[PDB]
Amino acid sequence: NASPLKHFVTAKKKINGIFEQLGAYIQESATFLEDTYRNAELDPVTTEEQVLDVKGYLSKVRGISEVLARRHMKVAFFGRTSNGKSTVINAMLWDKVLPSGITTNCFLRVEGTDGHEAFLLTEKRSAKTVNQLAHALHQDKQLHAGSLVSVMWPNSKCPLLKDDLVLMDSPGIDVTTELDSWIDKFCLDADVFVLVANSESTLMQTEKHFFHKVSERLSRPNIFILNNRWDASASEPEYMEEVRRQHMERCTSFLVDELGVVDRSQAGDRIFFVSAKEVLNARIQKAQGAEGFQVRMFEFQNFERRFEECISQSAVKTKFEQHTVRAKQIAEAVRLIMDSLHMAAREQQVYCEEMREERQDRTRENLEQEIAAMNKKIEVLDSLQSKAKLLRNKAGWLDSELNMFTHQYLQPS
Repeated sequence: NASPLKHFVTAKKKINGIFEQLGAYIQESATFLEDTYRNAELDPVTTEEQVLDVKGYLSKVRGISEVLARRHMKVAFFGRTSNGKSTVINAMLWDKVLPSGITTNCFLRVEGTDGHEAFLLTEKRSAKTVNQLAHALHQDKQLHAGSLVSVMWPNSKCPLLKDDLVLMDSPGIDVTTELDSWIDKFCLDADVFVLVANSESTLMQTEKHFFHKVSERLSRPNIFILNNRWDASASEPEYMEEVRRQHMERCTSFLVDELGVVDRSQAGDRIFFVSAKEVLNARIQKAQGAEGFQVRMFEFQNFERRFEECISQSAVKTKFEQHTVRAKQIAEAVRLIMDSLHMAAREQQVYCEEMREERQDRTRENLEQEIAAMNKKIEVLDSLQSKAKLLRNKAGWLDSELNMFTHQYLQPS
């Protein structure tokens, strides 16, 4: 079975698809309206506000097309540098992607590219090897913790990237580090937050404050707790069993009671005990070619899965909700303009028919000349009712199509 990120990858494809259909619908509607308004052999059935309103809708819809086709999922990692925040990301990308061991104090952003080698962004600085990446960051005195650097990584290497996932590494938390600017400047668009901690120590207060600010400011943030450095339990399995259950009770109370972001039932799908160092080494080994190993190796793969389910579900609902509602209300406006035009063309066709009845009450010279002109005009109006009624009904299709999307991908879960 396939990665849960396909849920996001597909829904973006559909919502991108609907907006292409909607753009073509307005383009055609704008064409039909403006040419109807321009024909000066009919009493006005449309006004120039309607034509311009629709031309505005055409521009707006093309504007939303650009932003939608760029939507992506975002996961941010926080914590102390020593707890392995950086190896965790490396483990999920199956590579040493971020400088680790002994790291720079700024925000890092990992996104994929179709090109087959790597570069930096703050221009297009090269970074072929991880030692190269550490130095480009080392030389540049100008960067700082509030700056944002993007690692643009080949997505043929990592399927996470191909599926429109962005990974963001935050600077290592310390006791007086000012996290206060962090959420508004960088994490407002983030779908899941990962606290990478250490199993046997209690969370820093500064860690806790940052994740409470996220709880207050954001709309149901999805918070995972990663307890790293857990390979110590290879040699003291009996003790670490006692310690796991104690820390599991700590993190749950933090998540369920202190923060309120998950009730007790889901808490186990949000708190994990793993060793990213082990997972990293193993996956390095696998591409090229201790005790309790498989159990810890399986927990990381399970956490990876539980995270990809969460991010894909939540990201779709958050990046597309407003754009679906906008499309539905644009389709409604264009549908009423055609509806107004269909009824005005009808009301004028009635007028012309009486004037044809009246003409046949008058003189005989040029009767059929004169009744041809009126019969020509009546046919245009009748044909206008046709195309307008068609344009009305397909706006309902768009309405039916977008409502299907809300039902499938925007239900409150």
